Amino acid sequence: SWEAGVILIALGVFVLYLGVKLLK
Amino acid sequence: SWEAGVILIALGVFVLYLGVKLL
Repeated sequence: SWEAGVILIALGVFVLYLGVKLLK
Repeated sequence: SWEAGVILIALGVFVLYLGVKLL
């Protein structure tokens, strides 16, 4: 269960990045 | 809009927590 945490973490970071990007 | 980015930020925080818990 290593890859699953990394995948989900990357996904969350990405969605957070989009959220911050919309603040433009 | 702004609310959409704020919502996405909340989504990312939640998904990130699930990811960290999964380690």
